[PDB]
Formats: sequence, C-alpha cells, structure tokens
Amino acid sequence: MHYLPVAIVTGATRGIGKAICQKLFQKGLSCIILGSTKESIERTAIQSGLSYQRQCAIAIDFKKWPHWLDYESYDGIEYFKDRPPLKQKYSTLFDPCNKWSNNERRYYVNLLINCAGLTQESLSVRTTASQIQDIMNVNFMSPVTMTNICIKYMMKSQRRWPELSGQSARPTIVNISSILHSGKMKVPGTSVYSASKAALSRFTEVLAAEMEPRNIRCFTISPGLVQNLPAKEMLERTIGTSAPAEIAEEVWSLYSR
Amino acid sequence: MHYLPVAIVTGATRGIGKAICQKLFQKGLSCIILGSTKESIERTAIQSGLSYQRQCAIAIDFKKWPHWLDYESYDGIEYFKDRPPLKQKYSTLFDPCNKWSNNERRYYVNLLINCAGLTQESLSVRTTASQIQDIMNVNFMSPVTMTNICIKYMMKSQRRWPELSGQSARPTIVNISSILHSGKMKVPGTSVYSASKAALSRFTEVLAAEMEPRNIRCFTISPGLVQNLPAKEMLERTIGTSAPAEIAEEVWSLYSR
Ligand SMILES: NC(=O)C1=CN([C@@H]2O[C@H](COP(=O)(O)OP(=O)(O)OC[C@H]3O[C@@H](n4cnc5c(N)ncnc54)[C@H](OP(=O)(O)O)[C@@H]3O)[C@@H](O)[C@H]2O)C=CC1
Ligand SMILES: NC(=O)C1=CN([C@@H]2O[C@H](COP(=O)(O)OP(=O)(O)OC[C@H]3O[C@@H](n4cnc5c(N)ncnc54)[C@H](OP(=O)(O)O)[C@@H]3O)[C@@H](O)[C@H]2O)C=CC1
Repeated sequence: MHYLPVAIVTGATRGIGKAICQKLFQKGLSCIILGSTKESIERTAIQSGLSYQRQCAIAIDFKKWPHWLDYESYDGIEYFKDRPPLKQKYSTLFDPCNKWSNNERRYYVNLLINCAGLTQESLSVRTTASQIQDIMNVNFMSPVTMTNICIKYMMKSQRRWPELSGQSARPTIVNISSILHSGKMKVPGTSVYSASKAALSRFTEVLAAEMEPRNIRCFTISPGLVQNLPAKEMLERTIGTSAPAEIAEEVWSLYSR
Repeated sequence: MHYLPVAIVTGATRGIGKAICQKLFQKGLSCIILGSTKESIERTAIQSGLSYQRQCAIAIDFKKWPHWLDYESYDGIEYFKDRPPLKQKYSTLFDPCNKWSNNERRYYVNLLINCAGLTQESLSVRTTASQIQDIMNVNFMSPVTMTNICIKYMMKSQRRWPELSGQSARPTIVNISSILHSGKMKVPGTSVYSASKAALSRFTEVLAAEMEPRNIRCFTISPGLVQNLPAKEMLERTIGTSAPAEIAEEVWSLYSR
C-alpha cells in the first residue's frame, strides 16, 4: 500500500493560508482547502505536481459554529491543472481522501493548518456582541473543533495503519497565532481579536502537553505584518514584520523537520 | 451631594468572589453580587457596616450568552444584617443604585470584578462542543459584555458627575485571570479553560491601553490554588499557591492604591 499524506488548510482561499497551501503542494502533499462560501471556493478553483497529487476545496462558514459540526454534507469543488473544476458534495472533511484512494493508494490527512481568521478594527466598548461572537467563532471555537475532529481521525488512522510510523511525519496540527496574542504589541481596536489569538495560542500549548505523549505534534506560529487602521496608529508606528511566503516556509519546516 | 461607590462582583456567591465582596464591604463600598440562578442568590442572602451601605444579589446565567443582554428584567434580592431578604426585580445591573439613591445620596458603580468562572477537567478531544461553549460564555464572552456595559456606564457617570474626579478612585475594572493562562503551568484537562483565561487576560491588557487615556483603570489578577483531578497530576505535583483572602486583599490594593 502507498499511503499519501493530505493537508487540511483553513483560510486558504487567499492571504497566508494560500501561501501555506502552495508550499505544501510544492512539497508533495495533496490539499483540502477551506473557505467560508460556495462563491469563495469557486473563486480559488480558478500548479503542476506529481500525478497522484490532488486538490479540493470545501465551503464551511465558521461563523455558524457550532451548527456546522452537524451539516450532513458540505459543498466542495475538486480542481485541476489544465482541467475544469468539479462540483462535489463531501460527507465529511475526510471524504475527499476516501474518493481519491484506490486499490493501490491510500490518501489520509496528516496535517491540519488553522489559518482562517477574522479581524477587528473597533474599540471594545464600540464592538457589538455579534461581532465578538463572529470573531471568537471563526478565530477560536471553530479551530478548536477542527483540531479535535482531526485528532480523532489522526489517532484512529494511526491505530489502523501502524506502518505509517517511521515511514511518515507524525500527525501534525499547526495553529496560526499572531504577534498580538502577547507582550508589547497591545493595539487599540483589537481587544477581542488579540484575545482570540491568545486563546488559540494557549489552547495549543496545553493541547501539545496532552498530545505529545500520544504522538500528535501541535505547534503554533506567531507572525505579524502585511490593518491598519484599527489611538491605534500611535503604537503600530512606534513599534517586527512577517511575509506570507516566510510563514509558508515555517509551516513546512515544522512538518518536515 | 454624597456620592457613594458601589462594586459589582460576579462569581461572588462563594469562593474567591465571596472573599472579594467581604473585603469591599469591610472597606466601605456597597455591593451588587452576581450568581447564576435564583436559588444560588437566595442561598447567599442567608456583616455590620455603615448605615448607608447596601447589598444585593442578581441572578444571571452566563451560559445564556448572548441572550441575557436582552432580558427585560433580572431577578434580584436585597439582603441585610438583622432583617430578612427582600425579593427584587431589577431592570438593569445599575437599577439597585437608582433605588438606593435619595435626595441626599447618589449610589453609583465604580468597580466591577469579573470573578465568575467555570472549570474544565477533560482532555480537549474528550470535551464536547457545548462544554466548550459554556466555558467560553461564562469565562470570556460574558465578562467582556459585563466590562463593556460597565465602561459605558462609567464614562457617562464621569461626564454627568464631574466632581467625582479627585474625590474618588478612578472607575476600575478587575478581571480574574489564572496562573494557567500562560507560562510553565500547562495542565492536561484544562485546554479551553486556560485559553479562556488567556483570552480574558489579553483582552484586559489591550482594553487597558484603550481605557487608561479615558481614565478607566483595567487590571487583571492571576492567582492559582485551593481541581485536581483534571496525565494531569504529574505536572500539578511537579510544580505557587493562592488564598482567596490574599486575592481579596490584592483587589482592594488595586482599587484603593
Ligand atoms: N494580516 C496580518 O498582518 C497578520 C495575520 N495573522 C493571522 O494569520 C491568519 C491569515 O489571514 P490573512 O493572511 O491575514 O489574510 P486574509 O485575512 O485576507 O484571509 C482570511 C481567511 O479567513 C477565511 N475566513 C474569513 N471568514 C471566515 C468564515 N466565517 N468561515 C470560514 N473562513 C473564513 C477567509 O475565507 P474567505 O475567502 O471565504 O473569506 C480567508 O481564507 C489570520 O488568522 C490572521 O489573524 C497573524 C499575524 C499578522
Ligand atoms: N480554584 C483555583 O484554584 C483558581 C481559580 N481561579 C479563578 O478565580 C475565579 C473564582 O472561582 P473559585 O474561587 O475558584 O470558586 P468557585 O468556582 O466555587 O466559584 C464559581 C462562581 O462562578 C459562578 N458561576 C458558575 N457558573 C455560572 C454561570 N453559568 N453564570 C454565572 N455565574 C456562574 C458561580 O455562581 P453560582 O454559585 O451560581 O454557581 C460562582 O459564584 C474563577 O474564575 C476561577 O477560574 C484562578 C486561579 C486558581
């Protein structure tokens, strides 16, 4: 049997998540990309790799947490180099792996990147309750559920295909935190954004302590540049930067090395 | 006019929040205490101070975030030294102040303690979605809304009673964070608990940067002892402590000095 690693990358329709995905594909993994709508994943779907490499996109709105855990199917699209996009309906996040696998080949998820992110540009007292709900559902609650759904999958896959150990990278989770999550960079306009980033970082550090003995690696990356503007320009000017290409490379570093 | 400071203390029906409240009353403030149910606030309602000092309790279930923002009234009880508890219905959190104020006296909130807390004792992968929702709604979302409702109140009160400056403590918010929110203490079983504490801490640090120039002081306190048990006993034994009496004192220190 040939086991072929797949990565799930949330927030991959554009920005940092798009860089990360390009790297991973360049480096030999198949990709399952997440976007928020049918429209945004149709947009990404319009890159030459090994013949067995595959790419698809799934539409999940992270604001709709926790209801999206219970959707029977998800709208998805498989896309290609030199062949038009294919409408799909996937029963789970791992359904694309099932459909790619054949008598000779087993596709399986071995890497999850939580990169989907919603921003904030308003003072705490001027930020509504639903805005705070959206930010936490996209930046924290959903990433937690993604992480947990994947860890269940990763552990069960490890028990059922024991040969994977020593012939694979260890199942890896990488959550994208922000420089704003701690220290000097306390930027007005971003109180709940930063907190959600603080939550994701801290969740991952504690998860890593739970997971490391079970041989799932859990990392966080903490980047910070391209907002503004979110009072705030005074600190953002007073005080470094990050490239999406640089972050994609660090993600690969963490997985491969 | 005599302006008389009132404190709102969430999570004050027992534990640390009860210590904090006793201190504040000992030190001359009137108290509005929060509990989660009609029953728990009835329980607290069954302490000799100045004649003008007052105490009441209000029932708000922090799991019901964000719906509790919209309740028309809240069940409350006013209690006394040597006089039986009085059933109340309060239109807002500041309604008790309105009812205590008289031609000679003005009661107003000048201190908010977010001390209400829900714990976690399960591994991430073994913690359901609703459990994670409860923890974040009680430990983070609700405290954020409390903080914002109070800051609106505090700013408007400052504009309408300008004499308060120089004759008062500055309007103060104290959020109770936990040693678990950062650093060495990464305890299995507590991933979302710790994250919510991380979120509250970080939110408050950024809020303080927003608020300090508007003359609202925003502090966090980070205590850590009495859980267990939440794998976990190995770290909790390997590595200090905090007394509720010690924390009550630190809260008073922060407000008075
Ligand atoms: N910009 C910066 O300087 C820094 C950013 N970061 C973080 O890195 C991450 C990458 O984003 P960034 O590179 O900045 O570029 P973008 O913010 O432009 O990318 C945002 C991504 O989030 C997805 N998303 C937004 N809303 C939802 C939703 N409701 N449900 C599901 N997915 C959603 C988007 O999908 P869709 O296309 O469908 O909208 C999109 O893929 C973020 O988490 C961000 O906070 C960290 C440090 C610095
Ligand atoms: N225990 C420890 O060692 C440490 C605790 N802390 C933190 O300090 C805080 C104080 O709690 P603690 O002293 O430990 O004692 P308790 O946990 O026994 O007190 C819990 C309080 O939270 C309130 N609460 C629980 N659920 C809800 C809800 N759904 N809605 C509104 N209120 C609710 C309770 O009200 P009710 O009576 O109605 O249930 C109660 O007043 C917590 O935030 C905690 O995380 C920090 C460091 C260490």
